[PDB]
Amino acid sequence: MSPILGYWKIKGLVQPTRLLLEYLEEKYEEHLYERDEGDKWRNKKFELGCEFPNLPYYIDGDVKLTQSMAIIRYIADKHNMLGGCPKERAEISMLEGAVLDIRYGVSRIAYSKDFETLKVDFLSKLPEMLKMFEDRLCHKTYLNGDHVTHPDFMLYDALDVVLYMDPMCLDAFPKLVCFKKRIEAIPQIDKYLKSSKYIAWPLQGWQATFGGGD
Amino acid sequence: MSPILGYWKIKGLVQPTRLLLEYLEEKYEEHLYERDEGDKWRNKKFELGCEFPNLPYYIDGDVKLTQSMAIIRYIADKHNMLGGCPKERAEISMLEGAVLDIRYGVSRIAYSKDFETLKVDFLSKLPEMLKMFEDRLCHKTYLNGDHVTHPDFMLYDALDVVLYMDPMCLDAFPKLVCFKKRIEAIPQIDKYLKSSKYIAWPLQGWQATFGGGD
Ligand SMILES: N[C@@H](CCC(=O)N[C@@H](CS)C(=O)NCC(=O)O)C(=O)O
Ligand SMILES: N[C@@H](CCC(=O)N[C@@H](CS)C(=O)NCC(=O)O)C(=O)O
Repeated sequence: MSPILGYWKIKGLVQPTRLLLEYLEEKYEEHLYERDEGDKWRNKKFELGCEFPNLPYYIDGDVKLTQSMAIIRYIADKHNMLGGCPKERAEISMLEGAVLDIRYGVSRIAYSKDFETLKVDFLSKLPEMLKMFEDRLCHKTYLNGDHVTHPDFMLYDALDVVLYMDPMCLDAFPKLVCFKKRIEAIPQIDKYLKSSKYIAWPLQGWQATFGGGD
Repeated sequence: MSPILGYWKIKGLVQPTRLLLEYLEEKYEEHLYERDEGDKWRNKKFELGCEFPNLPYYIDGDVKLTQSMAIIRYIADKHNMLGGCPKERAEISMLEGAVLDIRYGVSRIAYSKDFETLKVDFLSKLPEMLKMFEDRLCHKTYLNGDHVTHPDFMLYDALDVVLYMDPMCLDAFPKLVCFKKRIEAIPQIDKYLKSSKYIAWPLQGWQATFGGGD
């Protein structure tokens, strides 16, 4: 009938996936759990019949998946995006992980009581990671060349998130600033960001010291 | 000539990969950085010509990879282990991530000043995660059935590590205890664990409050 994507009504681990979906113009319904609906989730966690109960979850009627990275890869795999040979598939997983180093580096410290200080540490390292992507892009339109791949959306999500921790972390990385704008210009993405379905905030769980609240 | 696998002379993010290598009986040399050799690494970090300088790194002469998960997947991809169709490839990435929830859950708290207290929290949740694997195994010899897949080694590494945090976390999970023993009985793995190449300790960086030291 139509695949279902379940997660908290926040950006978190699933935002890049939503972006990929719209880009592919894939049909999908959403199970959005509000901050006061942990009971509704705890009442459904073991009912869906998922192998490893967790959020997010993607039910395809053909499958019952639960790891965010397995879900994003599965979707792209359906559209033959992921590789073509070991070497290319590896290149794409390398991009994946390097963005995760940034995205996860934020999730780690966010939520913590010492966030305000840990922030200093993470931000002092951010430039070295950003640089790797800035160079990559110096001779490629997208992360993997002329064509889009799911890591492009992962990187976009990461960029969106760090700009909130520090509005200036991109000054010094013009290629990254263009890339952020180029992704937003994709007809499908432009349409999505201006739509009712776009979850602009929060970045993390509503409880996080960073990216939380409303 | 022969692929090179570079990393700190510890288990860390690369142990499951070493296990996979031996299992496949793949030829490979190692660049092992000792705790007093950060200079040697900082002097090589930008020389290898890797796209995203980091540890671990896998140089195939055919490729220059750096994300631990991209490296383990690449190796198995060379041996046609990873899938056969989207659905199977997804199932295998789901297993990946679920083990990482355990392995990374340890790395997160290890290294911290509050480790001793965070330990209580992580251990109180460990059972729920362990249970998912115990059930999976109730009707399958390995994680993906009758045949081995790289997540099997990831899970073995995870098991090895938690048994140090709490020697009793496996009491109550007999299938998991057998699985741990079954992996150790693979001719290739048995041979490796008894060899000079096996890095038994440390689990994390020598600095970690947990898994560190000598
Ligand atoms: N490694 C998993 C982690 C998932 C996860 O931690 N999800 C959180 C939200 S970001 C959820 O609250 N877990 C629900 C649960 O464990 O019941 C993934 O990549 O999906
Ligand atoms: N997400 C990366 C992280 C790698 C990483 O953090 N490696 C640590 C050791 S566990 C190393 O010290 N990094 C070396 C560096 O950043 O120069 C991966 O999966 O490989």
